[PDB]
Amino acid sequence: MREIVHIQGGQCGNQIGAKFWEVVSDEHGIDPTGTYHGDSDLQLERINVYFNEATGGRYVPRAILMDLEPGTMDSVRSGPYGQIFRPDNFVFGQTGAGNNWAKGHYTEGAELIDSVLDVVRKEAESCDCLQGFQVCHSLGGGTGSGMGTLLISKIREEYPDRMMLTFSVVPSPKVSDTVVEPYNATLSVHQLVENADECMVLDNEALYDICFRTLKLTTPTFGDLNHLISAVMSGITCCLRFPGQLNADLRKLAVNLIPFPRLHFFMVGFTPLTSRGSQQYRALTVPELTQQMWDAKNMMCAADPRHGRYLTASALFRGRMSTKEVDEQMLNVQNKNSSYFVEWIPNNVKSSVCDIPPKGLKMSATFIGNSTAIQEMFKRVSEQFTAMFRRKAFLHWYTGEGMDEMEFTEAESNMNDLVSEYQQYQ
Amino acid sequence: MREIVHIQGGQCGNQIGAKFWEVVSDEHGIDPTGTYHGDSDLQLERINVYFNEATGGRYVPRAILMDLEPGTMDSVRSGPYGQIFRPDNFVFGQTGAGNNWAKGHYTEGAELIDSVLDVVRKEAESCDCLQGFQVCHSLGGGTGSGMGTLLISKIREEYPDRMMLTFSVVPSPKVSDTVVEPYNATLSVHQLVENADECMVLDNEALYDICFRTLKLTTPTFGDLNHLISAVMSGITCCLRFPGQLNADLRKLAVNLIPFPRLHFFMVGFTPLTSRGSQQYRALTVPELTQQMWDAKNMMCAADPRHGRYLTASALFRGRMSTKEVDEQMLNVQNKNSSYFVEWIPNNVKSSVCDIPPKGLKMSATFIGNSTAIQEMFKRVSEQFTAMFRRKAFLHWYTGEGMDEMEFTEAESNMNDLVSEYQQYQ
Amino acid sequence: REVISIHIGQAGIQVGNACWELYCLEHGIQPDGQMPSDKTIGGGDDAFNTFFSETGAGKHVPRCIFLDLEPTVVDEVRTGTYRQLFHPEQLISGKEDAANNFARGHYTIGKEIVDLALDRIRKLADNCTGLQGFLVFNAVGGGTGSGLGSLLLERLSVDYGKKSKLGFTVYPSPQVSTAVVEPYNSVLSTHSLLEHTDVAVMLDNEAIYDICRRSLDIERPTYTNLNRLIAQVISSLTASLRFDGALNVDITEFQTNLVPYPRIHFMLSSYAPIISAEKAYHEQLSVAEITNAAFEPASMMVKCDPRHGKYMACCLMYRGDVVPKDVNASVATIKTKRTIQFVDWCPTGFKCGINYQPPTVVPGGDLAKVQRAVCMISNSTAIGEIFSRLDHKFDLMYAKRAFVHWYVGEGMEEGEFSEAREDLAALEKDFEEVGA
Amino acid sequence: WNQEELEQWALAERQKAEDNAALEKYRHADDGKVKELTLALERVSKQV
Amino acid sequence: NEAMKGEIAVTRRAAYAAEEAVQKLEKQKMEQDFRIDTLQDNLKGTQQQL
Amino acid sequence: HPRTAADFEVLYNELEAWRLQETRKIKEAGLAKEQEQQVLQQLLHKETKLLQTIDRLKINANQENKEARIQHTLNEMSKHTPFTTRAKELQQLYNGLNLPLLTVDERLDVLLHVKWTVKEFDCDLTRELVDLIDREADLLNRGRNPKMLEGLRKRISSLFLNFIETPEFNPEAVRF
Ligand SMILES: Nc1nc2c(ncn2[C@@H]2O[C@H](COP(=O)(O)OP(=O)(O)OP(=O)(O)O)[C@@H](O)[C@H]2O)c(=O)[nH]1
Ligand SMILES: Nc1nc2c(ncn2[C@@H]2O[C@H](COP(=O)(O)OP(=O)(O)O)[C@@H](O)[C@H]2O)c(=O)[nH]1
Ligand SMILES: Nc1nc2c(ncn2[C@@H]2O[C@H](COP(=O)(O)OP(=O)(O)O)[C@@H](O)[C@H]2O)c(=O)[nH]1
Ligand SMILES: [Mg+2]
Repeated sequence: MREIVHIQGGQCGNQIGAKFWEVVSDEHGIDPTGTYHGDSDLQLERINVYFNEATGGRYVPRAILMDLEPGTMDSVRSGPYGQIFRPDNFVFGQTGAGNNWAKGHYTEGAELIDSVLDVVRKEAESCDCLQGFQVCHSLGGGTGSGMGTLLISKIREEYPDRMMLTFSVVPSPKVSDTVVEPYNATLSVHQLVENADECMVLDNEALYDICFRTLKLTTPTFGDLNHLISAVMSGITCCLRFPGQLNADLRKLAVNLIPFPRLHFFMVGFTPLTSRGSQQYRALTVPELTQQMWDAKNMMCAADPRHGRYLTASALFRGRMSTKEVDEQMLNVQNKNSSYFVEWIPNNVKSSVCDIPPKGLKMSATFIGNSTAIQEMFKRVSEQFTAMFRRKAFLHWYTGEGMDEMEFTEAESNMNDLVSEYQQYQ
Repeated sequence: MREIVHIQGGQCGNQIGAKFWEVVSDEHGIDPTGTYHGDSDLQLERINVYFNEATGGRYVPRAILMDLEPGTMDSVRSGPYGQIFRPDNFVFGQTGAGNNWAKGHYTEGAELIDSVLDVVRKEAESCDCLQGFQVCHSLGGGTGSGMGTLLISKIREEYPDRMMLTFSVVPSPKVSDTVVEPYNATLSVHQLVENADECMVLDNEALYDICFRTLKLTTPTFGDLNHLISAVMSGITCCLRFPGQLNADLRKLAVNLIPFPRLHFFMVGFTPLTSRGSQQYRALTVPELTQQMWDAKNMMCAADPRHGRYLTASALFRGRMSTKEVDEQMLNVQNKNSSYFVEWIPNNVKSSVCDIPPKGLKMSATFIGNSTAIQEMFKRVSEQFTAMFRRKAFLHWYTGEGMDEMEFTEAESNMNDLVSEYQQYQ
Repeated sequence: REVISIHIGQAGIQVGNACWELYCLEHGIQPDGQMPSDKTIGGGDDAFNTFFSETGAGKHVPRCIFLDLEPTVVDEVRTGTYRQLFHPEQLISGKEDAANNFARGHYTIGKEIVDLALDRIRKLADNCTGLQGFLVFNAVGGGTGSGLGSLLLERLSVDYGKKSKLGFTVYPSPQVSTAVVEPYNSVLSTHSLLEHTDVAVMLDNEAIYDICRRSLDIERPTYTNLNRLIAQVISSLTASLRFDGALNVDITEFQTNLVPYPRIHFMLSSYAPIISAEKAYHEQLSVAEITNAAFEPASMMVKCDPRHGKYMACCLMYRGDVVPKDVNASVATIKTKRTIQFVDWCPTGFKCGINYQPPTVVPGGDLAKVQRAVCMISNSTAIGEIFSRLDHKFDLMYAKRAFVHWYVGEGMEEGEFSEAREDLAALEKDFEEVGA
Repeated sequence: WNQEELEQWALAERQKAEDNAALEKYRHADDGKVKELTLALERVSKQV
Repeated sequence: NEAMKGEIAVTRRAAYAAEEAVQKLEKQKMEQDFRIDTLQDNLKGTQQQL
Repeated sequence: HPRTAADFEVLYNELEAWRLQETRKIKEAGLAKEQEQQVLQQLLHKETKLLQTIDRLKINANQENKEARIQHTLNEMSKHTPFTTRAKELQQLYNGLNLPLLTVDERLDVLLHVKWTVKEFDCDLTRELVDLIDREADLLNRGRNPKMLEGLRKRISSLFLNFIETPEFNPEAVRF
């Protein structure tokens, strides 16, 4: 009865959201044909949050897919569980922009967003009572970062009192994939810090190291690199779909995790994470799950979480357990690591539980931490941006598209001030 | 409840621990697949002294395999009962010390201890009530003598109020398998005298003699020697796992057998070791057990007790015995061999009785003596150290690896004063 | 997402003749026009849209024109194995050669054929829908490649302008050469290509001779080998458009990522693994060593030493079985390599694209068949060195006014000679200021 | 002259390489110190 | 002389690469030194609190 | 620029008075029955900016008070018993470390003096102190910008201060 509208932009957004939709559809128990097969009754009770009955069981997902290159929609439609998305939700141009934030945010943001907004408005007014918008995309691209950011601004202007969860993957220092990464990242941050309700930032080398150590995969491809993110995205939305001892919705998470409206860049985790070889030698219980949660090499951001303090943190548990031991473990972690927790807040950690584990398991958790150590993920981009902008390198591709140097100056100023206030709260 | 965590070091340590876990698994009834397949109820009562419950009756040992070459790790994995260990515990540097004490204590130790200490700390914190640490190693190799003692020093500095019982197989003069045996052994005892707590001395020459005469074995492979050492280990760790008419835990044995804090090198045996052509002939009684116990040709060391006086002795019997019989037998031995016992210590023998004898047998016993006869084993290594130090042989391989020229002199000095402090109280 | 190809001069014609052979082999098109109806290799009816166009009953025709004044090679193609494939009127043959005379190919004879060439290029563009740009092939040391090429580049920029132009230009070599007017023609084509070619990638027959001598162990190579391997390079570059992969790109991105300045587009090409058929099943194929081979100094298609300058932006287009983790590790290693250096004008200067398509070798060829291959395109600052070694000989010739009577009698004076010389000097100044 | 210049640049590169090696060893020692400091702080906080 | 000049250029670029690598490593070293300073300050404060 | 908790109290109270006057004016306006809440939100955001500025000033004042009070304790370590004379000598060494080490030669000289002085006791702390001294000495001898040796110099100063704040090393530290 609470409604989440899931938008996905860019190649990253498309693939990640496709994985997320396969996982969620499987967990609610619907086959790729489009019908329902969930044996239990706890599954039909909340299909309305992500699915709409069309006629005779054809539960079409509520999602918007947007980019500028036909290949991504072709691949999504071809892939498994890709025969369920409604074709009319493939709001889409024809050209493709490529690595150009200005091109994707100024030119095509005119002749494509004019229809993306129409599709989003129709889909939102279709449901009764909205809960919020859940949008997944990248920062180092052109068709996902700029286009998605302009969509974010438009939808914040349209619907003011709605949650916004931006699953954004940010560029990496070591993982070099293009040269306009600092430019696109700074430009996207300059509007995310202004409009986005909260950004669950992600990266790539943290996930690669996760797949190396915590899973011992030898060739971690995108098909699982995005499976992890899909699991996290499914696990964050547990209360809106399943009962539990202590429900907590997105508004609750924002209230508990945002001391100030410019402090909403979360780093995210997920437990348990273990290799298939040792999935038989470990004990599944809260004492081990909590220790796995509160680890540096377990987070999904290239920011060593001990490099500062935690302004706030949240834990979302799934599965039958003891809300005595959950609270005791949270308090134990606080007292043991009191140095790495800010002082002027008591009980920096919120913990909410639910009675339904994910399919194929028996117990799970999810970690969402708003810590000041996330400042480095922005400091590296800021220093790269300064180094590149001291030379006006690759600048003409923006200046001949319509952007000026004032946009870059403003982006740098906002980036620096938010990083400075992160440093202050430490 | 009270806990023992088993660290195995080096090739010899790995093999001995593998055989020891093979033995204890069947003593408790655990299937090598990992499940429980026992018969009696009383087996289960204390399997938390050695095991953990992973997922649905998957009992797994609390052991850490530590070494620098992966060949012995591969052999252990290939061998029987290999699929019982947690693969996370498997830690190795893959390079190899090459029987270089300096390399294994300064070069590769500094790089692999950072992980082996993490693993042992994880086991300790997974525990609740730690009795102490159990260690298996050698005194003639690079990893066993250097990295083993480095890990022992690390454990003593971290947990200063937990015992370590360590089975050290020492280089006997006439069964030497390498040329740097004293250079390794003296340097290792340098730290074993001031860090460890019970340095249970073993040597393969005595085991060879036992297999020749008492067992009348013709071709004893290392399997049988490892079996004998495992039997000694089980005999030591039995009051912790089964009820008895008297109790003697590790701490009690230590406090009874250590009069002065530098005399903690115990020498042991085991009864009844019967040749399988005489097992059908002899009828086993408590006098027979004590006869084979105090039989000098059964002690698992090349330190004949006829040449030295006994400071303390302990006998851990297993089987429903008569306590009057056991105590009067100890008295009879003490009154017969009236010259081998210290005069200022009345009733040098402490005897404990447990109710559950080992598998198959109906009566057993283990002897742990702290005598002054052991100082021959140190004289025979100090003489060799002086021999190969008089003309500076093989020094550069340690000098250029990180060690100075004064540590060897310090080790020789500690050998000399240790032998002097046994001579003083002989 | 179609891109049309135009082939100017003898070198361009032969390179295109090799390229379209490779392309028809890839997409399974028979040498008589139509795809077989009994054997179905590969998949994707939109895979051939980029380079071919379907007509009626399965008769495909390529989107490439072959324009030349001398009719010899053109009618050799017209009578050769590729008769049915090409459209009969996409092959333009004049009457008299430009004859190493840039003036004769740019002013007098050129103006009477470019009108026809454009009247057909625009027809091809109208037939096309998603025009992704133009690709040009020309030998700057000749008469048709320089004169006709310069005229046609000027008119295409005047007409469309807003679309990309990838130019694979065959500059002369340091010593190897087969003319005497190479410096003159090369500078007079440089002045025009520098400010019109959207992305100018260079080739060199000397460098390709070195590559095919050390690697293929063909100690006596003709032009067919060079044309074949250049065709391999072009196919590796267009594989992103033509197929699907884990991380695909296109032309627009290729310019947007590798051209840091409006006037700095002179980027070294390379390919790997250049391996014969007798060692491909011996040597171990993985991304680390193939990347090292691609970055090996004596594996550049242009005979210049790349350690001299600093890279600006490298594009590694991988084809076949590649999982991005190992390419990331190889990227880290190559950036940590001691001999190659970047410039603080660009902190992160790599770009990796990947496609799920192994390379295809033409039957009866010389390259072996493999799993994976990396085509590398890097912007550097040794192109300043190549332009300088060309400029020395050009001004040495211009000292005595040798061979200039042909130009003055054909239609150009010395004013534009001085102009082009000064322009190339300014280009060298640009490179030397930017690099350090 | 050119041979002299080559000698000079080889010496300069050797000096820079030695500097890099020393700095790397320092960095590794500092990482070890990071680990030990973290452990000590944890233990002292628990005692508090 | 041509080959010698080529070698001169290659060695010069190698030396400059070494210099820039040392500069980057020094910056990272200084950051880690700040980190050690903070983790020692916290330890001293906790000891005084005990 | 505050330094005392009393002055911080004055700043806090005047800011709270300003808040009360602003909200009183907003209330006495008696208008905009829908923009009233937006004006209130903007006023709170202004308050947050000013409070963050006060927090920054508090951080600066805390650091400067810490340095000043360490100097004051060093002075009280002086106000002619032999222990107090050794304390004055160690104060001289600490001031040598404190002053801007603008000259590499004087930097090396004072490091040499403090290394000689420290190497006398050598129980546990001198190991890391000597390691850091040698680190700075090597990175100055090979030639690196002293502006890049900032955190390492800070660490040397901190370890030397910890060495001074020790009974055996400074045989009067039982005072504090
Ligand atoms: N690498 C390579 N070079 C070629 C090939 N074909 C021609 N060339 C080169 O092209 C250079 C100059 O072109 P030309 O041979 O003069 O032919 P053109 O460019 O059409 O100029 P004109 O024929 O005089 O009008 C020559 O030096 C050849 O080396 C080829 O297939 N491969
Ligand atoms: N984890 C993950 N990262 C991706 C995926 N696809 C692209 N990326 C990364 O996203 C960054 C930029 O995304 P990009 O391809 O430009 O998105 P686009 O704008 O849609 O083209 C690159 O650094 C890639 O490494 C994916 O499927 N999974
Ligand atoms: N009891 C027993 N002793 C062994 C076995 N294998 C080797 N040894 C002894 O261990 C000594 C060599 O130790 P070494 O393997 O070099 O120690 P490392 O260098 O730490 O691996 C030899 O003197 C052997 O007598 C075994 O399987 N059982
Ligand atoms: Mg010609």
